[PDB]
Amino acid sequence: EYLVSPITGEKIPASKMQEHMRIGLLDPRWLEQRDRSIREKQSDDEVYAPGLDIESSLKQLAERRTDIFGVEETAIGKKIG
Amino acid sequence: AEFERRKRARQINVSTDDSEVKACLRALGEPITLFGEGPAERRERLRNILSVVNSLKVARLWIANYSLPRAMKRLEEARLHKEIPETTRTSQMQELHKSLRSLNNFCSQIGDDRPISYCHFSPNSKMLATACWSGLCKLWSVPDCNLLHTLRGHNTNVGAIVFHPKSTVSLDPKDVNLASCAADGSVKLWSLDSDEPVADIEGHTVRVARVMWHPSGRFLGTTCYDRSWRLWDLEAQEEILHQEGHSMGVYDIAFHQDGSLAGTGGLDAFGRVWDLRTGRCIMFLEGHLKEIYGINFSPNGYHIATGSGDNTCKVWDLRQRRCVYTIPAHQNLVTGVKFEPIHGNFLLTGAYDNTAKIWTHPGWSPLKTLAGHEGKVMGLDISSDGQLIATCSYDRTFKLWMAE
Amino acid sequence: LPTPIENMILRYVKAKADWWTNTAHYNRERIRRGATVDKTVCKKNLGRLTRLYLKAEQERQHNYLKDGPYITAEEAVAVYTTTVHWLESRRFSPIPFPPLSYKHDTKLLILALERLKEAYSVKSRLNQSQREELGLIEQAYDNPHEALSRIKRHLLTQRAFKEVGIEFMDLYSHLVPVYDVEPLEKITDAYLDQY
Amino acid sequence: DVNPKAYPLADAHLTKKLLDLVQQSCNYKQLRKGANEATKTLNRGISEFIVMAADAEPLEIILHLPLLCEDKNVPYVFVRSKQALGRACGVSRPVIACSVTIKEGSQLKQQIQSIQQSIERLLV
Amino acid sequence: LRRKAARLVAAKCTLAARVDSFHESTEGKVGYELKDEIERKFDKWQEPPPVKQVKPLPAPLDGQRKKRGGRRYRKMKERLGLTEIRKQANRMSFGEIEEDAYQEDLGFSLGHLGKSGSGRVRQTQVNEATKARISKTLQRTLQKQS
Amino acid sequence: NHTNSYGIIRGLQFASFIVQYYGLVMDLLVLGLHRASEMAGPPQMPNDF
Amino acid sequence: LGVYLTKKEQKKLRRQTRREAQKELQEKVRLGLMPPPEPKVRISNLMRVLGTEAVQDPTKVEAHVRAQMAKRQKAHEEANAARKLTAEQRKVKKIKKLKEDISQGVHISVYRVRNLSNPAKKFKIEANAGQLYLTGVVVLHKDVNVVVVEGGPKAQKKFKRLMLHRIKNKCVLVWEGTAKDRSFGEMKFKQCPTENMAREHFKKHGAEHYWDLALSESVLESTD
RNA sequence: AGCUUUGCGCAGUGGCAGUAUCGUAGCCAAUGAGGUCUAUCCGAGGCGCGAUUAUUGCUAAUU
RNA sequence: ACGAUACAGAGAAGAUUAGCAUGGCCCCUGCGCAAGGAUGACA
RNA sequence: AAGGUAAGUAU
RNA sequence: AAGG
Repeated sequence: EYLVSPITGEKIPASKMQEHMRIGLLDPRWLEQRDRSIREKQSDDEVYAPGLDIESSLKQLAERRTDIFGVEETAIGKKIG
Repeated sequence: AEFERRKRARQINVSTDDSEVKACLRALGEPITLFGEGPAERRERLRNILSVVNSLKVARLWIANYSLPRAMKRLEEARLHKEIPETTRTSQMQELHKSLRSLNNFCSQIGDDRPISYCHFSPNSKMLATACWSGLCKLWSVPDCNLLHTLRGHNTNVGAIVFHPKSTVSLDPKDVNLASCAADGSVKLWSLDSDEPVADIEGHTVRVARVMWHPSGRFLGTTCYDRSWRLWDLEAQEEILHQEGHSMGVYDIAFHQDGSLAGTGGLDAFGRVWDLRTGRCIMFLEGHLKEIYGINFSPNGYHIATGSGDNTCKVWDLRQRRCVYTIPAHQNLVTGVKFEPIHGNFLLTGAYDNTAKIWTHPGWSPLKTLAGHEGKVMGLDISSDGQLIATCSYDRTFKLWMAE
Repeated sequence: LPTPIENMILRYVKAKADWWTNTAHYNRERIRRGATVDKTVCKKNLGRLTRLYLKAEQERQHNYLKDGPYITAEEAVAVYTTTVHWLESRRFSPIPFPPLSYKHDTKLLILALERLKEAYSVKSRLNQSQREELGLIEQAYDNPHEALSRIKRHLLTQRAFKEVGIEFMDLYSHLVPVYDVEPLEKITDAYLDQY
Repeated sequence: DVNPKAYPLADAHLTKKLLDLVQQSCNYKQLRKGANEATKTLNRGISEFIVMAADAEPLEIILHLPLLCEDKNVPYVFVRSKQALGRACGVSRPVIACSVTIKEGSQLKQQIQSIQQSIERLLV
Repeated sequence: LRRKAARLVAAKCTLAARVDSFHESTEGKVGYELKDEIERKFDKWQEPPPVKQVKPLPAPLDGQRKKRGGRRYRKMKERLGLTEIRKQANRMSFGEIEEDAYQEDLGFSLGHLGKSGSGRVRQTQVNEATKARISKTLQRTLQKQS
Repeated sequence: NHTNSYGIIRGLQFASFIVQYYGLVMDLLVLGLHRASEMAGPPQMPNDF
Repeated sequence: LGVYLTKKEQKKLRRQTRREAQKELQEKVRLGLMPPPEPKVRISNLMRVLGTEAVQDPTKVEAHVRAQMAKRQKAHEEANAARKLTAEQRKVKKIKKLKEDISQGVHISVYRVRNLSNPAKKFKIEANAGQLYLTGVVVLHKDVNVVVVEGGPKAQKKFKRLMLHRIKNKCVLVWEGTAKDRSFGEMKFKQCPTENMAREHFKKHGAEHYWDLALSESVLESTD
């Protein structure tokens, strides 16, 4: 069950007509675009703080904000209670 | 420079299959997959790299003992007919010719809501069996077209249904009367009183085209698309000879009225006349192009006619072991070819030209074209009385013809 | 989303929604009372009020669909009978469908197109949507008969229409709805109104 | 092999001729793709012939087309591949049934008649 | 999503009916496969949207950029370029206190258009290059509506 | 997004006509069919405002 | 067993081939192997390209522009003509497309014409059969005119259409079919005053049955 | 022997529009994409994502 | 530890500019490729 | 009392 | 370059 390739002239089994045609007409522009995209997303510095840093910052905020957190309520900026 | 190498790389054909690409890369020794290398990058790397670089004996004896006396009796009958004055033979000849030219469409009955593939006359010429593609076989009264005993039939399209030669005459209605072939290869036996099959002959894993009894009524001949034809013995309830002589599928089988010979016409474009007494191909038909769809041994005992896709009906003479006349019958694929059952009075031909024609058996000249129908004439049969003609068609109707 | 985290987020959204609604209403009361406010706070308040009013309108439309028409048959019969008797007393002749060979057909189309263009008389820059709408107006003016044929086809067969955008003119006393209709339907509506 | 339910199966030469005619009909705006469009053409009696594939799984999803063809007196044939039939129709997706419509004055009339004659003498 | 659901379910029901009329797959294997396919398609339609990257603002740039000319550039220059009708409307006479011509918007004026001191005896003609035109896709939609 | 089932889109071009007609129905309900006919006058010679 | 291509597939192929050619030309130019392309100049483009040069030397610039245009036209004509089917090569393609392979089988059609006296009709049949490689025989009788035509299915269809519509007593197709091998040569138009020698001549080729059918059908028509 | 139809290339001349052209080892699709009108009727790509001076190159200036 | 002095000082704006070819769309013309249609011609 | 600092380089 |  070999069908002649309309794009290369070779013979492929009929189980691989559609995939051979889709791959055969794949623009190298797709390859260069994918390479560019890979370069961009693997080189940009992270903007927001990591998760552990976020947790530590929230812990410091809770320590220094007793009007929201904790049991006892000290002033807005104080940490003793 | 390297620009010309890049130009060469474009012209190189590389398989689009990932497994084939990996196999080719491993054959050259290069790593199959680099880090972060997908199938497209693998194909690109391959492109760059390529750019760089004992029952049979008993049955035969019984057939011979049944056939030799019949062949002899036919021989003395022919001798007596020769002794008959030539004026009487000529006179009955033009009487038959005038009777045939007066044929008209006697009746037209819808066999089923699907095309009718076969029609067969009962031995008493009072019942007609029609094989339909809907998987239903029906029995019709001959003098008046009305259904009298339907059959549950097969599941696929029914190829051919043939009455037992002794049916409706000698053997009881409850016994086997009919054999029908389907498009899945199944063969089922029938009785005139039971709609359900009496028995189900098996072994044909591939579609069987035609099924016809031996004239003795003891052996049933089946032709399969396995490049084979099989003979089924009713008494033994077991197939006898699965002969394999055709290069392609075997379509039609015709038996000798004497019972000594059997003729198989298949899609090989060639016919073979097997010997039922010895199981050897006595005579090999040759001359037809394309598949042969019809064959019938003449009651004379020495004439064979075959119909094929050549739009021709070749008549074969057994005495000379060669073709004698080629009848260019009809302008479409010829299917049904049949002589007068009693003697060689005439030849009836049917084709996909939605028409049927009648030819003098000796002279092979047209007498009356059974014009009519609106679909391809799949099959035809002539009653034992000889004045009844039935032609089923793709038109979902079968028609009767009698002289008026 | 696990059920405890989902419930936590639901409680957060409930509390934030309460605060959001109260802040929007308090800010709007300040706006109405004449409290000195900035443009950013007014824009945020207008957005919040649009969200709240549209949620209320969604609830109202859902209630109307669920509770059916609020006018009973008897009230509808009385109103319709009063209107019919008034129209018969005045011997009013119903306004027919605009004829294909209507004499004043082009004058009404010209008036409708001029009314549609009045929104750009003093404009200096054109939005893409404004550019497209004004191009439609120019095309309709260039070929009045094709535009009239399309208008008649819409009036005869068109029963489904595209969505309309809504905005609110932030008059400090109360919000005024502003509806944005598709330019293709706007020409038909304007001609129908004029006729 | 192929499903025996598709008894009017064309050979290689007729398969090539049928695919060529289907492509020409597509170029002439005289072809309908899909079993539903084939059924619509059969019901309206504007179908010259129906070409359907033998790889449809299950094949019973297009076995109603032969019945409609018999009812409407329209030739029908089975091709061995649903991927080549789709390609002939001009669509990358597989097509299991295509209908060649009737267009008066079409230059394909002679080829359509020849293909009809070839098909109608091949079913049995 | 109920229209697409109805279409897909109708197609699969037609397939099942065609199978059923021949009394095949009496167990329901074809029916179960079709129902599984329908459920998979429904789930795909209900699938949550994927994570989509936020596009940052482009960094301001001061380097020189070379832009091609030609027919396209000529047409864009003709369209966006200043027109005599607009060149004259940008000029306002000094000490010639005009009269208000638009109630709905004050300060609006035609400038030197059709006013003394413009220096032009004849009125400037309308530039046809600034004529309003509709989009190509919009033109396609209008053609389809016909 | 919501669909409008109750009430009118007052931003339509012809919404002015709908409002005036519906208000005329209101005036019929309020004035009645007799006082309104007296105010409007006979249809042959309608009264002024 | 060829595979056809969708219109989108064709567009993709053409686009990527043209893009590859353009990239190759740009690489050749940048690498120095090819000179950079000069701007295309027409009569309407003359001033826009060289207004400074057209002012000083109007006729010289006009001659240069016309020389460039004539060079482009000459290149187009040379490309077209270079790739042109020789006059004999045109016949070879035509002489081959009409030669069907009769190795598998030969299609035979038999026709019976009431009258075939016109020499122009005789020449038409002879020439049409000769061009279409339709070997056969024409036998002339008082009423029977057996026209056996053998060849390829396309030629058979064309020739059937010929006597059915192009050529006008009436023309009747006796029998159309196939045979394993050919049995007649080029058109001869044999004259057969009597039936016996016509049948004998048809028997010489082994195709007397065509004569039998034609004679029987003519007799039946006469009786009808 | 001419004539002529369809599709595919290759060029030449000319016209039009730059709110659009592409990319799809992403997904779905004649086993039906998508349906405001004509719905027991229509029949083909759609969506998501990416590229961009709303296709991309050279050339000439200033630099 | 500023400030005084001497110098610069437009202390707030990718202000860019043309030509051609590609690309899209729509014809027309020529040539090639693969198929086909209709018709004319005596001894 | 402010919302009124040119940003510099040298000595 | 000079100042506390």
